[PDB]
Amino acid sequence: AAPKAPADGLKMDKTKQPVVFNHSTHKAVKCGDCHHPVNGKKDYQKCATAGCHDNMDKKDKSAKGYYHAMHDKGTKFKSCVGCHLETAGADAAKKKELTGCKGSKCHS
Ligand code: HEC
Ligand code: HEC
Ligand code: HEC
Ligand code: HEC
Repeated sequence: AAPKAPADGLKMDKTKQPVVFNHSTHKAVKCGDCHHPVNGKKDYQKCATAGCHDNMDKKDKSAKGYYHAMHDKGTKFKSCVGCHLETAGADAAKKKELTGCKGSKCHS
């Protein structure tokens, strides 16, 4: 069938700063804006699959840079932090919760 959203509490732990991803709080976002087209087909593999966002150099800005794909603005698909910046706006509490580098819902 079509793929279904997994349960909440999925740990992204390619790095030393792992982050929990909950589908239940992202239902306002289409599946394909994250599980984005690759060669025109939505791809539901893990983001850091080899040949995907598998460069663990957090300084890399190419599409393969994992850090880059999770944190930067101006990306072809919204990143976690990019979309959250737009969502938080001028609301300082939401900026901390959604975009803070520490003491946020991504990074404790
Ligand atoms: C403020 C601008 C932030 C700073 C600085 C960093 N983060 Fe994040 N972050 C997010 C994800 C999805 C990951 C990957 C989790 C995993 O698979 O382990 C990370 C990872 C990091 C790391 C580790 C990089 C390395 O390779 O060691 C650093 C240094 C880091 N981040 C700093 C997600 C999020 C997120 C959710 C929306 C927010 C608000 C932030 N990150 C914020 C920052
Ligand atoms: C971005 C905000 C997303 C939206 C919208 C949806 N998903 Fe998602 N999903 C996302 C992440 C960051 C993760 C973890 C990937 C990681 O690399 O571990 C996932 C994972 C899943 C999975 C499991 C994939 C795997 O481990 O094999 C699937 C099947 C899944 N997601 C499905 C899916 C559906 C069908 C969506 C729409 C209803 C959907 N996702 C939305 C990020 C995001
Ligand atoms: C491999 C099959 C992939 C998987 C699984 C995911 N991504 Fe991806 N991503 C991939 C390619 C080949 C590219 C470039 C496509 C092209 O048109 O240039 C991207 C692009 C991104 C971007 C934009 C990066 C930029 O503009 O520099 C982001 C933000 C991104 N991808 C995020 C993302 C996430 C969150 C994923 C897991 C849910 C994910 N991608 C999977 C290849 C692959
Ligand atoms: C927009 C296109 C989004 C993308 C890409 C990602 N997120 Fe998100 N997120 C978004 C919304 C609209 C909301 C709700 C905001 C509110 O005020 O609560 C969120 C929420 C979060 C949260 C907090 C809720 C929770 O699940 O505990 C976290 C921790 C979260 N989002 C993480 C996250 C990650 C790790 C992403 C990239 C893989 C990601 N978000 C993408 C919208 C959007």
